[PDB]
Amino acid sequence: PVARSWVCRKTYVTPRRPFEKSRLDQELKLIGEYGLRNKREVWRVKFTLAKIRKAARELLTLDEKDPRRLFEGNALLRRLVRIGVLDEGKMKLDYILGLKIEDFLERRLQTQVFKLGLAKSIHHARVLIRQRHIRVRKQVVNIPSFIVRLDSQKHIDFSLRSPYGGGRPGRVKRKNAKKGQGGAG
Amino acid sequence: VHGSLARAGKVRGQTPKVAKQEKKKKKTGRAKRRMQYNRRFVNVVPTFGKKKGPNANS
Amino acid sequence: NDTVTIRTRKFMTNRLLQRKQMVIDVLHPGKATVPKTEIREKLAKMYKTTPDVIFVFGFRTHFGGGKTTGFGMIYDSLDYAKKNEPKHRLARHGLYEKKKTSRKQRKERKNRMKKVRGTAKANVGAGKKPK
Amino acid sequence: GKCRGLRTARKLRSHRRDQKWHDKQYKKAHLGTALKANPFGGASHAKGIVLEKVGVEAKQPNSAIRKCVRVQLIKNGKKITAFVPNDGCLNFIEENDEVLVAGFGRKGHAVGDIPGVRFKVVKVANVSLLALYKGKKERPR
Amino acid sequence: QAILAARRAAAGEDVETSKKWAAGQNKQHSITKNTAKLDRETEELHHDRVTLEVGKVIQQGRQSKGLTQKDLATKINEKPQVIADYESGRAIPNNQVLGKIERAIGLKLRGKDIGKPIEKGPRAK
RNA sequence: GGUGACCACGGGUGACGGGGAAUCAGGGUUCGAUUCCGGAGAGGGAGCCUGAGAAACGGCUACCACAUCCAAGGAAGGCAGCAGGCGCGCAAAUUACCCACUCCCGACCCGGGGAGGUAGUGACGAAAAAUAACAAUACAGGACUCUUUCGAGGCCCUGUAAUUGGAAUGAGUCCACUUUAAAUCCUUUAACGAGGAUCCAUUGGAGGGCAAGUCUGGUGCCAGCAGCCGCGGUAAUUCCAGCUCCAA
Ligand SMILES: [Mg+2]
Ligand SMILES: [Mg+2]
Ligand SMILES: [Mg+2]
Ligand SMILES: [Mg+2]
Ligand SMILES: [Mg+2]
Ligand SMILES: [Mg+2]
Repeated sequence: PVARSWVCRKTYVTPRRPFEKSRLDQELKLIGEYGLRNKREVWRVKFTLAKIRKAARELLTLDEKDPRRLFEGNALLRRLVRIGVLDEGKMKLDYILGLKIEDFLERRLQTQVFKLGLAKSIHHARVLIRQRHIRVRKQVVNIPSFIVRLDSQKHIDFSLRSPYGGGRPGRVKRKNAKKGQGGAG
Repeated sequence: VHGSLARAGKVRGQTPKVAKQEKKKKKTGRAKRRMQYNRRFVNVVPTFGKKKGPNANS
Repeated sequence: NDTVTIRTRKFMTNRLLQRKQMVIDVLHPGKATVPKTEIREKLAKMYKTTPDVIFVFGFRTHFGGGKTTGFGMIYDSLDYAKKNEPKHRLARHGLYEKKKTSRKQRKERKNRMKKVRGTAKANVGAGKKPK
Repeated sequence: GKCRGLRTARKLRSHRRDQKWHDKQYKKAHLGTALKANPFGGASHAKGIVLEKVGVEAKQPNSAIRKCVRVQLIKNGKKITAFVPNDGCLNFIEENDEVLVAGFGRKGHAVGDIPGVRFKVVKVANVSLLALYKGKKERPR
Repeated sequence: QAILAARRAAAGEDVETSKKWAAGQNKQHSITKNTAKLDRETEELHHDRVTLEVGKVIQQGRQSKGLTQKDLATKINEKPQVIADYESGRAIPNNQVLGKIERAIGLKLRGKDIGKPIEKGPRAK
């Protein structure tokens, strides 16, 4: 009777123990030095990490030489290096287990632009992303949680419609120009 | 009944009415998550206080 | 027009529908979504066809502007176009006339003649006075 | 001890379902009689019409009266008493009004120093009770 | 500050977050003395106390603002007696509590200057 | 004769069954009226015609219950369909547009389809994600710190945070386009559109569990708070308020 999907799920999890001194500041260390909006994103990444940890644990307890263990073994690994959280020369799955959370955020577009220096002051980095001045290889994207693959690491540049790549200075540049041109001759 | 429920809401009646005065609007969103992180994490003040507060009044 | 270009892809011809099926894309960097009209002759002049059998729709632009994709439909003659083409596009650029009563009065009228039996005079008369 | 034979599942399931009746939590959920005795009848909230503003005294470690109101439920119109939480909510409500009584919070058990009251009053005539106390919206005068 | 620009410079690697004494709690009266030197020290047995001139500055303050000692304490959120102690002259002065009275009173008793026509500028410059 | 302590038979079910949903060491425990499949019903029963297919109900006949018009002679009923009312209840949307898509039906390119699709209502719920950033101004206050005052930075607090101080922007007005059956929305894109950028983030707490006040003023076993320990009779860390902090 309906042609919709209803296929959706929660991307994050709530910590079991609220109001723990150790967890609160350690999380606050993450958002403060990564310029996140709330702890939901910190929980969102840890939930994704928990999943790839969970799958990798499943693969490991599965016996060697099983066709699915190898096939998914490369599949998980080949995509993680594609993200860039894993080094190309490491093809052993248990190094996913030792893999930590803070480097997934290193793959965020919010922090990538700051390290690339195009957007100083990582808090200033995220806003100009929302301001839609940063342009991926052939497209303009405003997503602070955008995760950049290795193939597109080098193609992060300011957009042409932004007033840092191409022309068209922004509206405050325009207003001070005309109020200047009216007050002088 | 005792009729002693006439004392309902007495301490709200006798509470002197003082008002919320004009204060500066506090930052929200990520910005709120900015200032407290800077206030409580990278800060080296050279005094004592027995691990007092970020509003430190020892 | 100084900086607007058209590219076509997934182009396959079919004399089954006496047309060629193909999808356009337009780069209009600092422009709005280009109206369908000036597309129509633009693919005509580089396809040396009549810019009146030209059917194009489905133009949604990707995020950030610029690239806009959509579907085009080029025919051989208006006659073959008229025979095998949805009428709603012919309503867009008016060739197929389209003005009828809403489906409500159709249903009201339809149930009215269903009440009157047999008599052609009153079956057609169910709309003269009951209009 | 306990039987452990592999052809025994009939004994185990029959016994475990027998002893399953012996805890409060499951017996109350499944017997059904508690559902009949529940004034809400499985509901989380229940509309009612106030009959009498009452004050009920505290327990011994405390010393106060608790301003409750007796109420007739709309469906299955039995009468219950429900403590109304705030300082001045009593002057907000008067006789014979529509109130949205809900449970106190520990599954039909008295809370704290109030004896035998298991319900808390919210949502007097459709304007919320909390709205009055904060003054967010006023009486439909 | 100086390394704060350098901390942003060390984007690639390094950098430590050490927390601090702060991060969450409230205590609401700044004990000004070290109580670390106080435990260490042995020679000194005398406190400077508060000097009567600043007590006068308080007097001209609330008198100009029409506050009796009871009212201006409610502003400062301290007991009315610590006002009288500050006015009378014992008071064992405390930096922020003077600062609180510095803010409430137009004059400035805090700091080296005994009294300022306005505290930190009219409308703060 | 047949069945039955391997639970027959009887009763209850707030039982339609299943695919599945929630919770997640394993094991298990609950929920599956609800879009897929199967069954049942069309106020409750019962009986039929036509038909390949009906015990059909947007088919008929009779009884019961409701109930419409009536010149009182009769006639007509089945929204557990789409909407929409009343009633019930803690609890659930607009008497909108369209056959353009999906497919269905018919003698059939051509008609029809409240199936269906589109819109509206819609903090059920899920995904993303604004409420500001940059740089300098700098200057002060502080036990500041490093020489013991002078100078600087290895610091905290606020405050001109102010002509800063001019760059960047959405949220909304809003050109056209686009979209679409026609619209709407989103995406494009002009013109505007920000310095308390007053274009203002709330909801609960601050004894413990459990992060956060031995602040102040009121109250005085009163009002009240408090899931639970407990707090409250004059000097309340728990009520009522102001300030400040914690949490999401
Ligand atoms: Mg069900
Ligand atoms: Mg079905
Ligand atoms: Mg049937
Ligand atoms: Mg039947
Ligand atoms: Mg805002
Ligand atoms: Mg508090």
